[PDB]
Amino acid sequence: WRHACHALLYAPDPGMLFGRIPLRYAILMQMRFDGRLGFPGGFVDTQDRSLEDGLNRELREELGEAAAAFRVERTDYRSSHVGSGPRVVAHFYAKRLTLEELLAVEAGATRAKDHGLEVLGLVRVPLYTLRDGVGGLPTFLENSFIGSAREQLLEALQDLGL
Amino acid sequence: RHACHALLYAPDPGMLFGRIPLRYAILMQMRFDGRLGFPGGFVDTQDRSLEDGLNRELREELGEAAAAFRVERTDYRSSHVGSGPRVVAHFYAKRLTLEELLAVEAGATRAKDHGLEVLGLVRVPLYTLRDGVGGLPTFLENSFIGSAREQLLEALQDLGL
Ligand SMILES: Cc1cc2nc3c(=O)[nH]c(=O)nc-3n(C[C@H](O)[C@H](O)[C@H](O)COP(=O)(O)OP(=O)(O)OC[C@H]3O[C@@H](n4cnc5c(N)ncnc54)[C@H](O)[C@@H]3O)c2cc1C
Ligand SMILES: Nc1ncnc2c1ncn2[C@@H]1O[C@H](COP(=O)(O)O)[C@@H](O)[C@H]1O
Ligand SMILES: [Mn+2]
Ligand SMILES: [Mn+2]
Ligand SMILES: [Mn+2]
Ligand SMILES: [Mn+2]
Repeated sequence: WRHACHALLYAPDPGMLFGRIPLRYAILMQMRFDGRLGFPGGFVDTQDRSLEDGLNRELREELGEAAAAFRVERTDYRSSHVGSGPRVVAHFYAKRLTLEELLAVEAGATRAKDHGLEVLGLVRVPLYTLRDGVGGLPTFLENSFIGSAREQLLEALQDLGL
Repeated sequence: RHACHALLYAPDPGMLFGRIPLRYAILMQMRFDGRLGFPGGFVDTQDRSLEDGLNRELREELGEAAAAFRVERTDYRSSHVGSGPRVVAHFYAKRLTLEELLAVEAGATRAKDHGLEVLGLVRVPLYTLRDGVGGLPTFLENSFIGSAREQLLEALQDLGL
């Protein structure tokens, strides 16, 4: 029928926000064209050869030529949530990159086919909670998310410690 | 103590999905605190003008692309005080070319604050989808810092919608 694939792209960061709050990882979510946060990717169309073939296709389109300097494999797979109402099964993948690899995506993402149409920009995910106990991750989640993207995210943070 | 933030925007001829007109590209950013806000920060002692600490904080946050244009008093829009923090927040709107803006977006990843104070830049969606909730109505649901949303919502009426 209609399968959709989206990727979390994550690179470990030794950097320290304010020089004391440790970042731990760079994680890329995108601001979509509906004003909801989510992940790179989307529909697997009819003449795609595999789930994963179709994903790397959408990463290129949404992220740019730099997304092509790696490939999400079957092995990067995490989950599949069935969207019942809009009859669509939605597959998730998490790809470990170098911070050099992940920065090359962000720097190239403004030349992406879909930059400034489907993809309004890329945002890193703040993992820290700030002293006030609310600024950071807790607030980041208060934002608006398309379909299961908040679950996907929280499962990814969970799965790998956090 | 005073703060300054800029709205940067460009005539965008583009059509989303080849029909929906984008009108203007408008830069906001995803902040270190997980809120949407505008590039800028606290002005201090040596900054001769409000515009000096502003343009200075745009250099830090948007990279050496904002060293092409300069915001001045002519761009001023509002001063909203935040009672609790005691601070007076000042707002501007700077008109650029789509090419000037693309060049900020593209450059902002080599800025001092990329992956620290600044988590990413987003274009605001000025349109509304057929469900009448997709786009701006949905966008404004997001978290924003202090008077960030009011500033946006006031500039849009004053030119952009
Ligand atoms: C001319 C034209 C007009 C269009 N008008 C509209 C419109 O008005 N409204 C509209 O919604 N779409 C519209 N689209 C289609 C749009 O480009 C999307 O492909 C479509 O809305 C469904 O995909 P998506 O935006 O949800 O994200 P896609 O990346 O295309 O993903 C497809 C599916 O995955 C889901 N999804 C998206 N991001 C995530 C994520 N991070 N995690 C999990 N699941 C995710 C979506 O809910 C959808 O079910 C239009 C397309 C064209 C060509
Ligand atoms: N976009 C914004 N609009 C208005 N006030 C803001 C905005 N971003 C931050 N602030 C506030 O202005 C001060 C300076 O913020 P900052 O730029 O993060 O140093 C803080 O007291 C914030 O509460
Ligand atoms: Mn798509
Ligand atoms: Mn997509
Ligand atoms: Mn789940
Ligand atoms: Mn600032």
